Amino acid sequence: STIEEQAKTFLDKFNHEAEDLFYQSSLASWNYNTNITEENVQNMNNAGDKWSAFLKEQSTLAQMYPLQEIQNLTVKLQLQALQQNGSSVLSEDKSKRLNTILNTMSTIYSTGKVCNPDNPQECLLLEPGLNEIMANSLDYNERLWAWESWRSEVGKQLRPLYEEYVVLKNEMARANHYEDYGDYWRGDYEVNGVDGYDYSRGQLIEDVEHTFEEIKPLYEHLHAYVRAKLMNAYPSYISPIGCLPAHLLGDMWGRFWTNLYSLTVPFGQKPNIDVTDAMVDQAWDAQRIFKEAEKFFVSVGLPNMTQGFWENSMLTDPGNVQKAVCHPTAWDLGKGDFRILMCTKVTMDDFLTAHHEMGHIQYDMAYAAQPFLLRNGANEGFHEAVGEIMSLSAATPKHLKSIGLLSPDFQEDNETEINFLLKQALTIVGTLPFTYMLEKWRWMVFKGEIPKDQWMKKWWEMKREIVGVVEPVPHDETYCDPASLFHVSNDYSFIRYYTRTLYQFQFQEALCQAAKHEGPLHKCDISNSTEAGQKLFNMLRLGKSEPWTLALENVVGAKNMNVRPLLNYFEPLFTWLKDQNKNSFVGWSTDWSP
Amino acid sequence: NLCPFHEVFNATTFASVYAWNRKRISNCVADYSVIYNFAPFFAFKCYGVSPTKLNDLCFTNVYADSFVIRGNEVSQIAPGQTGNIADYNYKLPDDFTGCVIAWNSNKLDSKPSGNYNYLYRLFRKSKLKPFERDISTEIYQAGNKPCNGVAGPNCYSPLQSYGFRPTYGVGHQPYRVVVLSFELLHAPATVCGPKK
Ligand SMILES: *[C@@H]1O[C@H](CO)[C@@H](O)[C@H](O)[C@H]1NC(C)=O
Ligand SMILES: *[C@@H]1O[C@H](CO)[C@@H](O)[C@H](O)[C@H]1NC(C)=O
Ligand SMILES: *[C@@H]1O[C@H](CO)[C@@H](O)[C@H](O)[C@H]1NC(C)=O
Ligand SMILES: *[C@@H]1O[C@H](CO)[C@@H](O)[C@H](O)[C@H]1NC(C)=O
Ligand SMILES: *[C@@H]1O[C@H](CO)[C@@H](O)[C@H](O)[C@H]1NC(C)=O
Repeated sequence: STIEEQAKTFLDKFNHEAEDLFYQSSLASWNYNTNITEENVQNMNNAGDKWSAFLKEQSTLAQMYPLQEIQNLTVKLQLQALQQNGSSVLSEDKSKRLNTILNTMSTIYSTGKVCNPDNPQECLLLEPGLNEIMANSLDYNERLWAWESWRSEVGKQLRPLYEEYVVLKNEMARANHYEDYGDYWRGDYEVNGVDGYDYSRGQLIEDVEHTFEEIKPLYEHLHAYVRAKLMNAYPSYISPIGCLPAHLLGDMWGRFWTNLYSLTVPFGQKPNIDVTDAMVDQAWDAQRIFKEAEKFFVSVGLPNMTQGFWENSMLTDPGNVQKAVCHPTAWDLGKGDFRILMCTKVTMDDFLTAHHEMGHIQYDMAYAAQPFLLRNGANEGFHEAVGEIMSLSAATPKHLKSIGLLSPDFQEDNETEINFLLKQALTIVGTLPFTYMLEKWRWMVFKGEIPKDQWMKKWWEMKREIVGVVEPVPHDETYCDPASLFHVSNDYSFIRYYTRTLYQFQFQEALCQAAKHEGPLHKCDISNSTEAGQKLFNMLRLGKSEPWTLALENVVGAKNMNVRPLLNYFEPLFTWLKDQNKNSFVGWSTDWSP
Repeated sequence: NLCPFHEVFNATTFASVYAWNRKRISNCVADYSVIYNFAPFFAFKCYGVSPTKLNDLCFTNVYADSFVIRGNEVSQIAPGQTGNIADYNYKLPDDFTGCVIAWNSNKLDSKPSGNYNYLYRLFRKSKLKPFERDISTEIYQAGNKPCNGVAGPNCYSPLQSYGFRPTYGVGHQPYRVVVLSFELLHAPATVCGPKK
């Protein structure tokens, strides 16, 4: 028996028993999430401990077979995802220290709230309060106080913790036969073994940088537009030479510009298309939304939904009793059980989220035939791209008119197209410079080109180079502003969103041209088009089995990232911005000096 | 003589796929219409015999094999099929002349803690032959090193439990398959259909 032939039986037994244990763990996590109870907490903890012990034991058994002797590629990929030491390559004291660092970092981010304004009776929590006062405010001083109070209250605690976190992560990455922790995080977009479809992590940095250099004119024009419109409501707090303060960018970090729509209206005389009154007028409850959504999905060509998903899932509100977390998620519990937790409201955003969080469950029903370690997107950006192209096709006025939630007498115009395109752009292309800057800063911090004594000096410098927003207050080295972000303090990868947008627009542009559509790219729909449904299912069926450079090629025709579908999708808008930005200076620079 | 076709079907306890049952039912008046009492039949594949012309021929013996599988493994109970049930647990010949009756039993052979009493054989050193049973618990050996009996590295137990639950998909729910196989040996037939 060769090593390749004895690895397959080990993988088969691992896949079967891990499928059983993963079903137990995922079912325990469901009934914890849909029912907050101490007994459910203990059951979830026991299931997770058993699953983690099983994973450690099977990784220890999997270290026996070297990857050099193996010639099959699916077995190579499964063992490569199974042979990872993880945090166990460290010493026991160092591993325990890293785990405690992560736990106190998570609890500091989750529980910490600012008590700065007036007496310590008034302390707004981050989740209900700080997001509300950051999203809807017209006060420079109040936003300045809130921004300065959070970063400093949280970052002064984060920073000495964060240096040790960085050192321990770099150590466990270096002992893991990689180079840095950034090099570890770039090991998900890595193909090694296929001729003609290969990827390196230096290629991942280079391609991301090149795509950002290509995408820069669109973001620069949007930057000029939002600066011009924010000058009106904020007098003498912004300079016409360039740049706008980072505490004013809708959210508290600058991640999304979605809440700036009320102050960046393209045409105030023409309201955006809302259907909430029409959705609630016809008594559509909470099941008709996910029945018409599955009607759309079967209209595309994708299969039906099993009877074990309507009864089990929790699609309605849990009520006063049976406390639960109302965050929509597409639960793939394992052996044939596909449930979609979600507290459905009578709103269009809930409709498009139901289409969004069922795209992830149609991906889950498509790669379910694959082996257990290959039951994921080919990288981390495939899942959300698939979900958001279902959401984008569901958001077209043509589909809304088709399913009944639009009057036929209502007509479209270039003004409504401009409004919708800017509304989508403020979410999509707003987050790409932020994601690129944050991931570049984290990569160079973990690699060691950024000295520890000059860390936050970098953010606000890099931020004056990539995003282009002023520091609201001079922030000195004693801080860790980078942190204070759910995705950094809890050790998450952030480039998934960049990859997701760059793949979602490629998928939409490649599928709606196989649907025989003539016209703008922002009105494409996959509905009543089996020729595009089969094309999408050709990628959805693969999972992580084939490399992402080929699965992207199986639907688009390119084997790399491309911003050209993004700039053509957002082309009707671009022109408008080029026409309007002629009486104001464009771009940004560090000529600002306080 | 009222040939039963009821101990096979209306049984309180069925059998696992590796240790399936087999009942040589003979010397009786066939009564094939008794089978149609059960409504929710998921499959009625009838290779070799017309599904309305059962009660006119005479056979020496009939065999009513009885086991429980998944819903996605009921397509492997057919002539010429391959997979992980048609070659390690239950192989049926290419000259099959029978019935692959298989209803759903999620409400009887599935518990919310796990039905680990129903087993399934994942590893064999050779594929199975038509209508051959392997009730063995000897360890498998993927490596080239002797296992010295019961062992843990590169020495796995072959049987992997099913673990049925009510909260499974249709293709993962328990399915009570009753395969009928008619035998036509050149002997005086003891099973005949009713006729006036
Ligand atoms: C949810 O938890 C409560 C807590 O006592 C208990 O009734 C049961 O475990 C669950 N009830 C329902 C209706 O889900
Ligand atoms: C790897 O083995 C599997 C066995 O299931 C086979 O289907 C696959 O084709 C093999 N890979 C290659 C590249 O041949
Ligand atoms: C399955 O899909 C078909 C459309 O081809 C339709 O009957 C319905 O959406 C699904 N069936 C049921 C019983 O819901
Ligand atoms: C899709 O086809 C159905 C069936 O005729 C029709 O009712 C619906 O309006 C169509 N939708 C689109 C967008 O063409
Ligand atoms: C099958 O067995 C059950 C056992 O409770 C019994 O109630 C039922 O009458 C039986 N059906 C027939 C047709 O004998």
